[PDB]
Amino acid sequence: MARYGATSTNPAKSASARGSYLRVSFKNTRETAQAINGWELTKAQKYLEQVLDHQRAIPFRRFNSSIGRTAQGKEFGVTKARWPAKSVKFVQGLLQNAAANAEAKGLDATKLYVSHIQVNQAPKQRRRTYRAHGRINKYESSPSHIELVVTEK
Amino acid sequence: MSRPQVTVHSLTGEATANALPLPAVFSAPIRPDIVHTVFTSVNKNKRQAYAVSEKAGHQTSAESWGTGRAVARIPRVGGGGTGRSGQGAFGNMCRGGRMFAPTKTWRKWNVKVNHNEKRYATASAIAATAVASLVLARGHRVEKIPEIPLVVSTDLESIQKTKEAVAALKAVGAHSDLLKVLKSKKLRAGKGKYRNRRWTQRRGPLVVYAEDNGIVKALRNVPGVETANVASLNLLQLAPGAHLGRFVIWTEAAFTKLDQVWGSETVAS
Amino acid sequence: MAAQKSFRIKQKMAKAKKQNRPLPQWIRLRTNNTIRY
Amino acid sequence: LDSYKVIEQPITSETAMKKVEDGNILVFQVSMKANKYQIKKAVKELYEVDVLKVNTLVRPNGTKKAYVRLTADYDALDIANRI
Amino acid sequence: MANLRTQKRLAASVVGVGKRKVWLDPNETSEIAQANSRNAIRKLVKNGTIVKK
Amino acid sequence: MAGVKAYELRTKSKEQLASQLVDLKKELAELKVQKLSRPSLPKIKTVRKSIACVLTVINEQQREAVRQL
Amino acid sequence: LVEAPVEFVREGTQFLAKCKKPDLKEYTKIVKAVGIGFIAVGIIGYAIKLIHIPIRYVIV
Amino acid sequence: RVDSLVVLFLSVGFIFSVIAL
Amino acid sequence: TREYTINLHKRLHGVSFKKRAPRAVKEIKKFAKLHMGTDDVRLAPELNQAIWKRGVKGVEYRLRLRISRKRNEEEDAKNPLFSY
Amino acid sequence: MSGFRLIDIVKPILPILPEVELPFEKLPFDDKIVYTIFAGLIYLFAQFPLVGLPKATTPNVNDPIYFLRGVFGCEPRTLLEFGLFPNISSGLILQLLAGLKVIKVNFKIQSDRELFQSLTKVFAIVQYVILTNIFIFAGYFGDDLSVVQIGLINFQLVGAGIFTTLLAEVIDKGFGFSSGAMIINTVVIATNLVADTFGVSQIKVGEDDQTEAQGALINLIQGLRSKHKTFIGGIISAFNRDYLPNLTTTIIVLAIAIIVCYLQSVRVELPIRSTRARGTNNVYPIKLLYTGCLSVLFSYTILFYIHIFAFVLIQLVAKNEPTHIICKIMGHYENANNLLAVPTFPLSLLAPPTSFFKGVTQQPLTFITYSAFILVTGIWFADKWQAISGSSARDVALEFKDQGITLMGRREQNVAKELNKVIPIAAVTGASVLSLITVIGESLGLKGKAAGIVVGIAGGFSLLEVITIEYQQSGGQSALNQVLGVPGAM
Amino acid sequence: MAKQSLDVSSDRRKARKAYFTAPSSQRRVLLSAPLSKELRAQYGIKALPIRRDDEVLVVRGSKKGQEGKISSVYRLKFAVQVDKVTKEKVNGASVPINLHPSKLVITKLHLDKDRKALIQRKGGKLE
RNA sequence: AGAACGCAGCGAAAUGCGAUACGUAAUGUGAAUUGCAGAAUUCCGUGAAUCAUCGAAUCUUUG
RNA sequence: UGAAAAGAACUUUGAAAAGAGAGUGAAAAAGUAC
RNA sequence: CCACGUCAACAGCAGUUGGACGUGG
RNA sequence: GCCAGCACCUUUGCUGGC
Repeated sequence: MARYGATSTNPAKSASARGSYLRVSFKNTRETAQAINGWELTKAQKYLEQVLDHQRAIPFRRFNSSIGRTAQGKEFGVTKARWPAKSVKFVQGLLQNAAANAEAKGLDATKLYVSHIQVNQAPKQRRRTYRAHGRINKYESSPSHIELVVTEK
Repeated sequence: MSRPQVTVHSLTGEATANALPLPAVFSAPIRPDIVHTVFTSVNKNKRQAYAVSEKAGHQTSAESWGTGRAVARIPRVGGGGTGRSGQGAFGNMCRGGRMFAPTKTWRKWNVKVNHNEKRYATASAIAATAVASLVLARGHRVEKIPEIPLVVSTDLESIQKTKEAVAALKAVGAHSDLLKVLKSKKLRAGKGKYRNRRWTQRRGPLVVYAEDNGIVKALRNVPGVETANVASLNLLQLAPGAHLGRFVIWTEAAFTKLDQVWGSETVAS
Repeated sequence: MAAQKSFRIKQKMAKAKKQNRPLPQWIRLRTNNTIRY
Repeated sequence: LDSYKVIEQPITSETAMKKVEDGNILVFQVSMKANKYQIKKAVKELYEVDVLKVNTLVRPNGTKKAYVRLTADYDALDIANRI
Repeated sequence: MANLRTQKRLAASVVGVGKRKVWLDPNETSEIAQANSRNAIRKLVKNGTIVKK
Repeated sequence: MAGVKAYELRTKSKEQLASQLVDLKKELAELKVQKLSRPSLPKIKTVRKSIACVLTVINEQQREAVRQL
Repeated sequence: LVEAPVEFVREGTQFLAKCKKPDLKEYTKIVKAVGIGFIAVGIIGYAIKLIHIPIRYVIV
Repeated sequence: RVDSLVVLFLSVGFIFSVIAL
Repeated sequence: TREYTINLHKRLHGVSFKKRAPRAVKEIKKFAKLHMGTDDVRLAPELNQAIWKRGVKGVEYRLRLRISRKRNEEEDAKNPLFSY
Repeated sequence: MSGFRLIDIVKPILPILPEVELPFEKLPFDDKIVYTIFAGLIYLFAQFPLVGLPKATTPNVNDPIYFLRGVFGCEPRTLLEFGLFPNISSGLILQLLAGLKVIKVNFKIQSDRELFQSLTKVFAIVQYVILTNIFIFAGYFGDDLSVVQIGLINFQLVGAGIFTTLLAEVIDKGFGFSSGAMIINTVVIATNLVADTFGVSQIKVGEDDQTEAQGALINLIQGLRSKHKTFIGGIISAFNRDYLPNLTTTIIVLAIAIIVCYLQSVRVELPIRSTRARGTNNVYPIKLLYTGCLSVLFSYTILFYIHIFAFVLIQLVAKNEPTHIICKIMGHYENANNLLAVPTFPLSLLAPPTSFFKGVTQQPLTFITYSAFILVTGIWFADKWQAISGSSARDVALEFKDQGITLMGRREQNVAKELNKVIPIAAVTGASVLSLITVIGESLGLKGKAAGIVVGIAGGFSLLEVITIEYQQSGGQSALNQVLGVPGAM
Repeated sequence: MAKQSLDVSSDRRKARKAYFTAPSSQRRVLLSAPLSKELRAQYGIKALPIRRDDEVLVVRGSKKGQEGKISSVYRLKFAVQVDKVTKEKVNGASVPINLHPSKLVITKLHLDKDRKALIQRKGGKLE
């Protein structure tokens, strides 16, 4: 049904993995998706492992809303780092599936490049936050359904 | 020794003789505005329709007790709560409920018939079946020439038999005009089937005779054919849809019966 | 408040709580189910 | 004749089968209209007993549980093997 | 210990105490877990696996 | 003779039928509950409702005889 | 012989009378499992006996 | 815990002992 | 063994705030990580008692700790961090 | 030791005896088959003698005892003269204590389930030491001595008999297929059957029973058929002569085989309703003979163990000459005025009348008593089997019944009640017709695997049933291609 | 199907009278399937209500030539399962395949002693 | 008129009936019923219907 | 959704959810508020 | 509530945890 | 019923105090 969406690959030179209806951010995983990248599966993996320890976050192109005055890095093409480890776990769980569906493939071994990745609106969880006089404002705990595909170069 | 005088034609037949004159009620100017007006008058009387119900309205108690916050009351309507309602529902301004008149009946329309108007309408209709070149225009095909509109025998009443229907239809030729009817374009009509709209088949010819009916049991059925009398006939049978110039077939004794009227109405041009 | 006494009124609403629907799913396969509950 | 059957079914559960072991106590479920006398009479003519105590209480199953203590000489092991 | 919400309550209940005072052995915590009865914690108390403060 | 419904049962008179019925209710009171088992059985369903089907017969004959008197 | 053991052997002889006397394809299966079961036999007691006779040759 | 090779060694050395003696 | 005194005159008088103690346990953890050259640091309930005995406010400043090694190596690292 | 202590356990002598402890590693599938034929190749060496030279020379041991041989899993005059006999016996003893209910155990608790297992293997080694002091009081060896090499001979058999209970365990830990109890019973038939029937003929003489004329199949068929390398001819059919007919022993391995492999093919068919559909479904048969298999092993073992009336333990008190409370009133095992000398009148009418000749029709009285006893013992251990766990009638019927109704989810009916009519009244009598068919096959003749063959070719057709079903319905090289599978539902 | 006229329902209501109204013996009408010409002559009829032991061949559809006994047919769903094909999945998950009765022609019959007596004698409309 | 709470082999949704509890009867019919998992009854004449009966025996509690 | 549930076997991967390839069918960007 | 089994949703993150979910008593 | 000691793997037995 779904994917690539940039159709050319072709599937004898491809590996594929997709998440599906997990409860991890829409807003901060489009930025991770744009920034994985690109870079092999091993380069993407070890970056996001070091992220957990001390290495930000991963550069934010467009979702760079203030925040204080920031920061140190890195800071390649950006200046507004954060540190959500929520979106790190989601993309690590995508990469492990893509690297264990790239282990029977059998292709190998240099090659790679993350050809396309796209994130879908799973939707938004709808919840509420109390405030004043029986009036109540929206609260979202953001989920996403994601798709990941690679091609030999 | 010739005036509107016609030669008889039979279903045997292979004619051999002569017939009574063509009527003077087949003369009068063909007028399409009257033909259409009479056609829509008769079907309006029958027609009615149904639509949304709940009540029409009005589940739903109100007098306009909207509660202001913003943008207004709205403007309208009140009662009330987690529904439904707003407005609503009671609209319009509807995202669920009724329209602004739920189909009303109520709504007196009709056209009441007048004695003079009715006998003008029949006279013009009978002078709209005296053409020839509007038969092709309407959408039915006649190979046969001349003798138009066609004349048939008294033996048309007697049938009954299915195979003598085929024997009649070859003579008036026609024939392939009634094989048009039973063939796709006939197809399937949708939701417009119910009230007739419809999709998309075309009509066949009309047959008329004078004494009878005749309409007997087996003159009912045969595809696209209709059967009528000179005593009782109408513009739904002489031009369905009001696009004048139906292929009409007649039978002798039509002239004499039609001619004598009293009544009081006669040709003028 | 008061009613027609009674312990019995309590008993038949205790049964009703248990008898509540809840729940299963094996018939939602074989219907025509139009989601409910 | 307007009499009813009392015992709809006997209850068997983890606690119910423990009662049988303790002192030959069967435990039943009986009608919502049930009375002490008719429980005493019913178990007499379906198991051949002398009942040594009837007491009844409500259950959220709706049908009224009935605690029925029975004779020592009855032997409730081998007639709870019957049921 | 894991899922010994029940064996804090039951162990406390049989010795009639407030659930703070009751003690569960760390070494034989698995054998406390495998009890799930009120006569299976009589055994544990008598051994000294469960003690009361 | 063999069985148990519906031409043996209907015309049977009637003390005999009552005696049989309550001893087909001791089959199902030895087998209730549980002892259900898990059941259905179509035997249990039929005999549950052949207490129903023939206590309508017993109370019908009593009703009709009182209208013949 | 009272009520209990006559009841016991009533269903104990419906046990022994559900047959299905052996067909010729069940017979083939018996033959090849006592053909395999006669050559499992056929190498074990053969091995023992052949080297048994040399015991009495070597030691008088 | 011993092993399945200790039992194996025991018997084949026992069979050896009996023929030898 | 080795024995060190972790200087808790440094930063552990400037903290408070209110929450000296849960930060303080973490500071000892990564001081002993650097000194011993190890990954995991055990953090005994002996140490936990020793830093919550006076309770937050409420430390006894510098403390003595006895520390051992390591060569296990990463598989099942041993760093005693109490009194060996 | 003693001191002043309250004990009654014999703890300190236990690790002062070199007992056994067992594996450890196991490997399938090519190393199950390799190591369970390796197990049967250590058993195979029954050609080897047993140390003892005044009894291997001139008397060369007394005549073979063909009654013990079939159920022991043994061969006389070798390292494995006892086989499974004390191992199965410690099963008899503790089937008796548990099932009589002098000692009561509920085996669904882990602690006392494995207490039973440990107690059995300890008592198998306790039963081993007393069995090898039984077998030198039998007078089997053709000599009776004071403590010298009669002490050494008993040590050897125990030291290679703790080996044969190790074989049982090693196979059972998953390093072989089946159980090593089943396997050694079904290579007793392998040793005994083709020694008897294929054999080889040799020329020597001997007043006592010797194995000189053996190899009946070759002797019979090739003299009937033509001539061989050996110069033979003529047909020998039946005789009551000293020289064996040869036909007699060929017929009576086949005769039993047909009818005891077909008693397992008589089955108790159990309907279900269904697997996917509403309507009739599987005919689901259960094994008749394999349920009663361990019941009839207990039953047949005890006919060679009782002091009051059995072979081994009355041959002792015939041999031993002080007469007191125990005496040869138990039975007289001595030479007879009869032509063939086996006990003239014992109380062992639980003895099989069969020999490796034809049956005995000369005493109908001993036949009736033998049949009666083993049917009583065949229903004795049938209800001890029911009492002691397994797929218990009470537990399994109860479990699925109340598990099904309220669960998950939920669910409803099983056939369990309607087959609790069929199963427990087919279980007891299923070890009463198994003890009937072993004796009626023995009646025809056959000895030295008389009842070993019967449970070994129907233990070989039990094996066949399991493997064929696995191949053709679970997967492998299969027969599901012809017509399968489960249709119905929508 | 139904013969004109008396009830003048245009209408999806008329369709629902086939779907939901009139079980088994007016699904006699809707499970009837036409006879051959050998067995039209034999019993003098034209069509016969289906038996579960009748053997019937498929004439219309995409599975338009297969014979076989009828495994099941349902009164509610008016649809005939033919034995079989089916169409298996490899673990034995196995499937119905259902058809419409008036897209079939019945070849061999299994008709009974007084099954044909009621059908042949007049018909009706005696329910 | 209407309503409560029950009933079941199961009980999502609908209405079928009343401690006898989707029961069944009297006409009447013909190979499939019990929604299905599942448990079984029937099939060259007594299983099975509201196809048609303002038609029936039983009928709690409230009104 | 489809004529018919044929409502996706089996295999590999994944803590599971799920994914990869594959099966069914006329059509699966007809794969279940379809 | 109580006991046992679970984490899809629900708990303001998270979860090996629950008053949640599900089934007994 | 509660507490303590000794025997006992436990289930229990014995003795003393309240």
